[PDB]
Amino acid sequence: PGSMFITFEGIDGSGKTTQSHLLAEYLSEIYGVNNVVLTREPGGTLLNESVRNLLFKAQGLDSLSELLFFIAMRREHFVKIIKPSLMQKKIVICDRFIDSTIAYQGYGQGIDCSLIDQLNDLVIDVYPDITFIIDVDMEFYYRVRDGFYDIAKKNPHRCHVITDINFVHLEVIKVLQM
Amino acid sequence: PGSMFITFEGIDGSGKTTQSHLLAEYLSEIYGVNNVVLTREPGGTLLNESVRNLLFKAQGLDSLSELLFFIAMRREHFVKIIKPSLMQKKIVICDRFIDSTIAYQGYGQGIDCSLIDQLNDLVIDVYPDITFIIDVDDMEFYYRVRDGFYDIAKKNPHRCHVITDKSETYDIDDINFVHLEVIKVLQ
Amino acid sequence: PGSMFITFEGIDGSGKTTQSHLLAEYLSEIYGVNNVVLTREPGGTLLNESVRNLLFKAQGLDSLSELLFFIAMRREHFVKIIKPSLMQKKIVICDRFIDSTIAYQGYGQGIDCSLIDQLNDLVIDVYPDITFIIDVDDMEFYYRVRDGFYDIAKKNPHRCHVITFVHLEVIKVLQ
Amino acid sequence: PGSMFITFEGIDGSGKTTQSHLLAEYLSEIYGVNNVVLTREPGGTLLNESVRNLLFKAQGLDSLSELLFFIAMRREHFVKIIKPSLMQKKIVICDRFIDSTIAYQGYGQGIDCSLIDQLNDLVIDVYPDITFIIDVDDMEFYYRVRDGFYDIAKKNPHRCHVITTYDIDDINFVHLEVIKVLQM
Repeated sequence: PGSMFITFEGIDGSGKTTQSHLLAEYLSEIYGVNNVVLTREPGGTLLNESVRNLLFKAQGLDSLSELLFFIAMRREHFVKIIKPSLMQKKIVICDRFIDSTIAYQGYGQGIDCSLIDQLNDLVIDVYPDITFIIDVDMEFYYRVRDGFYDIAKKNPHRCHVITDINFVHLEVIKVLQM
Repeated sequence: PGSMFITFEGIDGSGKTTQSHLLAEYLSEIYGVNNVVLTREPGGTLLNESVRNLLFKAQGLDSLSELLFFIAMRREHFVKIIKPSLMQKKIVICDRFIDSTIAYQGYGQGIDCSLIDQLNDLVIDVYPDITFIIDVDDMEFYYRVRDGFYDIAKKNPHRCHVITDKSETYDIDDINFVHLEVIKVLQ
Repeated sequence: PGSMFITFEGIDGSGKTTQSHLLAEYLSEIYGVNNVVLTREPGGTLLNESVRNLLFKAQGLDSLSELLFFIAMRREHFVKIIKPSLMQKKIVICDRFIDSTIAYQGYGQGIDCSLIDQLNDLVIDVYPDITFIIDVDDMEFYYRVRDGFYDIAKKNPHRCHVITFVHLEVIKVLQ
Repeated sequence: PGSMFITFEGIDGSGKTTQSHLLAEYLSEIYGVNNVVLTREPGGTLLNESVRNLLFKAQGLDSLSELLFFIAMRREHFVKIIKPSLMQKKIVICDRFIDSTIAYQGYGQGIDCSLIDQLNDLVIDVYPDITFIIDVDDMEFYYRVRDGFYDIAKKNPHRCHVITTYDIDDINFVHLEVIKVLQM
């Protein structure tokens, strides 16, 4: 149908995942299940999902290690799923992407955002057409949220912040179709 | 006893692993088993070993992805195992490290060596004191890798020592010969 | 969605593992894969899995030592996996937990059950909301453990429910 | 020859390991190698040394998990090595034991020393006859551990001996002091 690359972002528990599924079902009804690819990071391939399970069972990663695993995984997910889907003119919807890395590894853990930008640019050559930031150690979580707000202000050509399951879905479609 | 970070490098089938084990035994006898830490990459921690087994079954992994997995594992390994052992003034021997990555990911796979240097410096803050590159006396890929090890040796003469695997004057089995050369560099 | 801590228990071969997966699938379809943590003991973390493998090849390990290894693993598992998942309002499904230790190490091996209780209360601060014991048909040893699971249920009726298709009962009881 | 349970204690780098080997050699010369059992914690059996290697490669244990691993390993070590040796009237020398756990897990990490005492008494039913604490020269953690060893020495004045000019090595000085204390 023509490539489109949509991402959902925000804090865990914000309803990102639910919204990404609701969009997938909506777009699938219009363009056909085969033309819509619903995926997620960290994950999206068998390898990545398997690495994700290991990381979950390890905990206690150095923060830069964690960043680097997420960048490796993104590279693999981009090359195998995202970019070939786009080359084939499908719609890709990804639950968590480059903005989560900035928010969590950058603002949260304190890793330099210019490094994270460089790493993201090293591994992908297509950025999302549109990103929906769903807005719903407390000091950590305040930083992460500030990161998402800053991302939205830095990238208003791409990011749209939707505030506070059906209402949110309706605004997602509204914004998507302008 | 005194911190000392020693790495073994070279193409696969070169005897790096054997030489690393032999030196570990040699130095353990002198300094005590507690003061010699033998490790390897990719690996070194339970997570890294598990990730290594996954990667070993991965079909057609993008070379840039593979580099980044190795750099992530290196970070883990450095922070958990290598740096704290050297802080405790121990000898660390690592079978494969930063030079394998330049030779394989850079020369082999064509990834920018300057990027790989940057990624390595990003993840470690202590370089090996001594690196033994064990030299064996698609094939184009193999030969690029070999070239990579030689250029690293030429670019790092302080740190690296190329040890050839053939006794030129005495009749000595190759494994013992190389080991004796390794011990010789340490004097 | 809301924290819920569910354990499956029973003798080896009871089908508790199969049931734990099936409940995970059923709940994952309702609340999302990300809000359902499927885990197990002994295990749950890479360290615990490696230690478990060692314990499996250990010949004639002192039973109190073995108890303490399983208690150290449970603590690690609880701190790293179970508690943080529950704090994030997720559902945790654990295949084997505190009751397995009571049945195998207390009733089976003869270690004082009140010691086992004390060690369990030392390492965890959240008990399961519901425990499903799946029931099936040296045997003296095996019968004491089986009986152990009945007796635990009897002492903890507010928490344990014994099941004698099995999956449909689990879902009906959970509702 | 006679049951004797000796331990060596102190912070890492203090020379505990070296002093335990030297004492093992000295006593093996007098009583015979078969009558002196040199061992260590955490470790001392194949299972324990394998667990130790896994702990090294996992890092970032909860402090209570770590304690409990060390206690499980102590139980196994006591049952298989220490108690049978003492029952045979041999001399047992252990590099690190109950006092390390108090200093590190208790004073260092903050776990209640009473809990540690109860866990120790759960797994062993004899204390060392003599314990040599070798006193050597995040830093907060370090200072707490060192303080713990001093407190242990004060609370156990019978069992514990803190060892701190002659024309010899520090290693040999400490070794001779250990021998001298032993002849009392």
